[PDB]
Amino acid sequence: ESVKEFLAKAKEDFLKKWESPAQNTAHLDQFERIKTLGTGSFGRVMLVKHKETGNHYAMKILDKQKVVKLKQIEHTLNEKRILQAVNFPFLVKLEFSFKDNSNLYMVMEYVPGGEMFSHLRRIGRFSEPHARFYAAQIVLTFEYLHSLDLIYRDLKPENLLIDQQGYIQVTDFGFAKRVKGRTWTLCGTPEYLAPEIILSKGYNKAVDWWALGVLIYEMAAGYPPFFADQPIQIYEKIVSGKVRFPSHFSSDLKDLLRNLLQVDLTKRFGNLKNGVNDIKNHKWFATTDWIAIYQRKVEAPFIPKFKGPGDTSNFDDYEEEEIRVSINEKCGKEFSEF
Amino acid sequence: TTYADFIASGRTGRRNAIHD
Ligand SMILES: Nc1ncnc2c1ncn2[C@@H]1O[C@H](COP(=O)(O)OP(=O)(O)OP(=O)(O)O)[C@@H](O)[C@H]1O
Ligand SMILES: [Mg+2]
Ligand SMILES: [Mg+2]
Repeated sequence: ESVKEFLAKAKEDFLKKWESPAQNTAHLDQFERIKTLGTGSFGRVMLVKHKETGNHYAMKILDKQKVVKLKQIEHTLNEKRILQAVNFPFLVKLEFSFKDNSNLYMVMEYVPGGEMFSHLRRIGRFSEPHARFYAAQIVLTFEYLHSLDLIYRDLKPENLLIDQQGYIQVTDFGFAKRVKGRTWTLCGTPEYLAPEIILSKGYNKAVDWWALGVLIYEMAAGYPPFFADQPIQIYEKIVSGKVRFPSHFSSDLKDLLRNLLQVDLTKRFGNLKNGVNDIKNHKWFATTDWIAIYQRKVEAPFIPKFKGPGDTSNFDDYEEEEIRVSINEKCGKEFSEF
Repeated sequence: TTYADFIASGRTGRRNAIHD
C-alpha cells in the first residue's frame, strides 16, 4: 500500500509537468563545450560547463533536419516532454532544454562513471550479485515509468550510465512514449526487441520486461541471448525464442530469465495479474532489499574512478565535429513545442 | 565457446537503435 501511495503522489507530480512542459530554459552561449561523450543513431552528447555556475552537464545535440529525415519528429517531442516531467533516483535529470535555427538541445546532469556497456565489455561479465544490483534498479525504474503510462523501449547497456556512487542512471528517452493502449512503432535495438515487435503486432509495456530479460542475460553472460552478424539473423533467433544459458548461470537466474524471455504474453513476468511483484518476489531477488535500493543505501559492487569534476576517462574518445548554427531557421513548425 | 563466437562477431561494439 505504501508503494501504491508513493506512485500516486509521483503521478500527480508528473502530470503537472506533462501538461505544462518547461521550454526554452537556457541558451547555447551559456555553456562551454568541452568534449564528446557519446554518439547514437540520432544525436551527439557533449560534456559542457555552465559558465555562470561552473557546473558540468551532458548536452545532447540533435540536428533538426536529421531528425526529420529519420522520421523521428514525434519521438523527439516525446523524448523531451517526458524527460522533463519525470523524477526518480535512477533516471537522469534534465536540467535545461532549448533550440536554435539548426539544433535541439537537452542539457542533462553529467553522469561521470561511463556507460555500463564499456565496463561490461572490458570486465567480460558481471557476477550474479553485481548484475542483480543493477537489475533491481531497472525493475524499480520500470515500475515507476509504467505507472505513469510510459513505455521506455530502448533498454541496453549503451543507454545505462554509472554514477559516482556506482548506481545506474537511465538515459535516452528517444523511444519513450505515453500510451494507454497498444502501440505499433518498429523501434528499439535489434538484440533487445521482443518477438511481438519483430512480428509487427501491436504491443505494450511487456516489451520492456522482455528487454530486462535480455539485459540481465547479457550482464551475467557477457554476451546477449540472441546474437549474430546481421539484425535479420538476430530476429530469426528471437522469434524462435529458444534460449541457451551458460552453465555457470544459477538455477534461480535461469528460471527468472525463462519467465522474462517468454514469447507467450499470457505468461511473461511483468505482464501477469501480479504485475511487477512476480519479479520482485522471484527467488533470484530474495536477497534484494527493494526499499534500501531505492534509498541508495546499498553499497555498490564498484565505484568508478573519478580524477576530477570534468574528467571523462570513463568514456571512449570520439571524433569532434563543429557545431554549426545556420542563419536560417530549419523545421520551425515541426518542433514548435520543443 | 559461445563467448568466443560473440567476440569474433561483428556486433561487440556499441549498438545504435533501429527505426522505420
Ligand atoms: N547524462 C549523460 N551523462 C553522460 N553521458 C551521457 C549522458 N546521456 C548520454 N550520454 C552518452 O551519450 C550517448 C548517446 O546518448 P543517447 O543514448 O541519449 O543518444 P541517442 O542518439 O538517442 O542513442 P540511440 O542510438 O541509443 O537511440 C550515451 O550512449 C552515453 O554514452
Ligand atoms: Mg542511446
Ligand atoms: Mg536514442
